[PDB]
Amino acid sequence: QLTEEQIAEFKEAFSLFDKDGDGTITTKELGTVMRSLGQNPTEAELQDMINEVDADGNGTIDFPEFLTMMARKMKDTDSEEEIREAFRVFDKDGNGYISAAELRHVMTNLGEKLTDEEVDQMIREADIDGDGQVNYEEFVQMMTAK
Amino acid sequence: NNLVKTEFTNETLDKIQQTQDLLKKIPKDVLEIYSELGGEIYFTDIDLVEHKELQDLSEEEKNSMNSRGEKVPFASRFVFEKKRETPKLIINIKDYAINSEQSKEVYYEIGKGISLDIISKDKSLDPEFLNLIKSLSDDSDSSDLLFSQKFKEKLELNNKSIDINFIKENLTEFQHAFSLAFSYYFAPDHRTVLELYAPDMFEYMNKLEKGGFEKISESLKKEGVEKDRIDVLKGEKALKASGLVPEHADAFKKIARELNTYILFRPVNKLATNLIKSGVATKGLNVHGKSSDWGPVAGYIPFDQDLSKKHGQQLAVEKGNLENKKSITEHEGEIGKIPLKLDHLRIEELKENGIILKGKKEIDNGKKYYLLESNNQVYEFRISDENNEVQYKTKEGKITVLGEKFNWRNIEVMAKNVEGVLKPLTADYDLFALAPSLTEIKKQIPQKEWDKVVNTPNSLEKQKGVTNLLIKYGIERKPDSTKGTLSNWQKQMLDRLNEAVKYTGYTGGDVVNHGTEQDNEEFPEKDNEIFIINPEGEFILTKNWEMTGRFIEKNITGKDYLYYFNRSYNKIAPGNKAYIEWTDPITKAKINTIPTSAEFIKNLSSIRRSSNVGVYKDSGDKDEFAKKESVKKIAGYLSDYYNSANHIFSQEKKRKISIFRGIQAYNEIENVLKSKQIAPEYKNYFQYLKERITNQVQLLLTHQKSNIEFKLLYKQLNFTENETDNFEVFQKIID
Ligand SMILES: Nc1ncnc2c1ncn2[C@@H]1O[C@@H]2COP(=O)(O)O[C@H]2[C@H]1O
Ligand SMILES: [Ca+2]
Ligand SMILES: [Ca+2]
Ligand SMILES: [Ca+2]
Ligand SMILES: [Mg+2]
Repeated sequence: QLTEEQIAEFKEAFSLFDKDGDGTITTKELGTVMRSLGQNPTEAELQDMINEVDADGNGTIDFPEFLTMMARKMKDTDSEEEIREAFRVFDKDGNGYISAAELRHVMTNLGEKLTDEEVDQMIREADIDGDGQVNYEEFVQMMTAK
Repeated sequence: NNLVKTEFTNETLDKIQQTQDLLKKIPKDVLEIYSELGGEIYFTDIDLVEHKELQDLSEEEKNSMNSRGEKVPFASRFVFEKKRETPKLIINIKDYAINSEQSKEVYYEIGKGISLDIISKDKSLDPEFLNLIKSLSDDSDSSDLLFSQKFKEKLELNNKSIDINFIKENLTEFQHAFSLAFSYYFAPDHRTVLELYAPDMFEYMNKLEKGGFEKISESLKKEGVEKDRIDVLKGEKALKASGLVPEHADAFKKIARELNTYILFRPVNKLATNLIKSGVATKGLNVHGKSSDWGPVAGYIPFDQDLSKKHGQQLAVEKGNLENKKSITEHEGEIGKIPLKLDHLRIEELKENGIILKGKKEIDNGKKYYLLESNNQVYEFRISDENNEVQYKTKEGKITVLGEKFNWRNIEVMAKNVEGVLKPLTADYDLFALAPSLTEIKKQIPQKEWDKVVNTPNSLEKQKGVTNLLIKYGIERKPDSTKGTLSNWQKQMLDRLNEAVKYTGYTGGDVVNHGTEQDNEEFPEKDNEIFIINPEGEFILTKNWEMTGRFIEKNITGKDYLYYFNRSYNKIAPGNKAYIEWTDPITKAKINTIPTSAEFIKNLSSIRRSSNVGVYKDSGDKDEFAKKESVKKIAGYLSDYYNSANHIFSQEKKRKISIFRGIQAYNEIENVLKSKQIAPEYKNYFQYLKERITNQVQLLLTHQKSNIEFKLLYKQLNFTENETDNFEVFQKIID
């Protein structure tokens, strides 16, 4: 049951990468359409979706072909929120960032004795832009990024 | 709060090592007594006269009682104290020495002492007998009538019993003392003078050094917080606007502790405060009637809507009754209507509160009826006598907004089903939120799961694993057949509350029927006052939506308690289409964060549905394409900023590598803003996406080397036909 608004996107994005301007996107394109939207199906998990409906040049998928396939894994998932709440939780001080200090802090109350060496560690691998701290964006990345 | 300030780092150690040789002699705590009084000590180079950047015209010299004795020659001075709000001691030193005739440093001692007397113990707490009787040792206790060095022109009065009779009049002269007693105790030279001559003041000071200064230093420290804090009326003054049934509030007082979790409730109507203790049931989710604030029915949910708050709105009622009807029409057996029966106490209550007036009697069919009067102008009411039923009817000169008119009938209230007995309904306790100790949640995860998670290698995954656990056992919220939408522990908590107010003496079942208002995403309501109950047993009722949000930040959020705020805060809530603001830190940092591919696409996808025109049209113009191709380009650059393989790099590079990715974006943006006719709707957004990048890119700079500005750094680049060495150019731009 994707909300209408949930279509605006799944198209405003679907189309942006439809180079040849028609209404069907190649495999690699679907791959891109999605990633751009914030996901990434695996190299092989990417086929099962496009594969089930071969009513094309045995390789492409149209607009509906798409919208109707964004259910298989989108008519259940509501985790997005939880994770945004988990964030506000560690971001103890409300700066919008999660500092190695608080990570280790909230980590222990929740019961985990973390080594000063393996916290300045997580915070690092989680940090993508190099500013020593993890914002909501990098957090969400780290979290869901399977 | 750093106390001492050194103005001119001009001399060598000679000056420095002199201000040190100075403070190392004053008792650390006497300083903590200063810093508390918001004081700050000022040491300077050669500023004698009114030359210091803080020695001009504020609270200067009024009445002349100045140094030890009295001299008032300011000019020549080197030590001064700005007396009026926040003490400011100012000291200058010149050449080598204070130690020959220390009779000079003494003033930096008493001159100081004038900081803590009048605020010390001499009078802050008040002159307490301690110094009130110790000052009395003028001449009566010990055989040492030696007080010549503190009592002259104001107390050469050896002929007077100095108790409370005359020590108030001149608080000042008894400061010129404590001060000279201090200067004398800590003066690097004359220490025994106050031991030989004053026999007690000495002990006095000594005790103070022994631990007295820390006394007050801790009595001003404690009133440091209790002073400036969040004005919430605590104690029982809250429980007053709380509406909760005292025995219950107190009853809850015990659960917050054991479990350790703040319980926050919304305003419970007072005209229900007793209908509860009494034994009346509470409105659950199945009922959406309106209560009443007048008449006999008041405090109950009339079945007759026109007998509630919405008395007149020919639709709140016409679509109000329409509500109760269905309430039964559907859940029959559990939700029904029963006749009103105001008991004994209740009547006497709605009395002094002024809702009804019991007066003249009447008789019909043989039964007695005391008449109940209410200054309404459409319904007349009457209770019975046998069974205290109640009845109404339209007056012989009025109608009902819907168009009805009737004779005496029994007033029907709504009533759920309690142990097979339709009990009447009044307001329920609606929880505003539940804040459990961040640890209490751990005591929620089954020892093996939390185990199988931490016994993992991957430092990164050991977090994800945890967080998800914290989420699965703490934050997650499933819906529910009966109790609204609430957490799992939230339900467990929801039980302990009800069973707790049952071993107390309640007979209407549960008094908390559904999850926390911070899930009432649909029709969220903004309550000003909010009764809270810390994990200790103190009733605190906030007073603002802010204070409330402020009290949660200070005592809950930032104090190790898991709290989560209403999903619909900051957005427009569908149902009542309402916007309720609540400080979201994530949003705080949005201003300086480069957007995400998807955050971007999304926003475009939005404006489309707004101005019915998208960034690029499906047309033949080859410029539209251009524009299209272009956004597909930014869509990348952004998506490229947030790459997970930025991890095999060094913190350093991460900033560089990303500042570029950033900049690249700011470019293709700069490219379209200077394009064909992209509507303004988009002209604006892009206008905005820039400030982001910029800020984000600026921030990534001030983390490492910050003499460089975005504007400039940009200029120096060449995004024309060759990007190759441009990055190489970028590197050298930071050295
Ligand atoms: N799970 C829930 N937690 C909190 N409030 C809820 C929940 N489910 C519904 N609500 C709404 O909270 C509202 C506040 O007052 P009402 O009793 O008039 O109606 C209530 C419901 O509409
Ligand atoms: Ca195509
Ligand atoms: Ca932080
Ligand atoms: Ca970061
Ligand atoms: Mg309710």
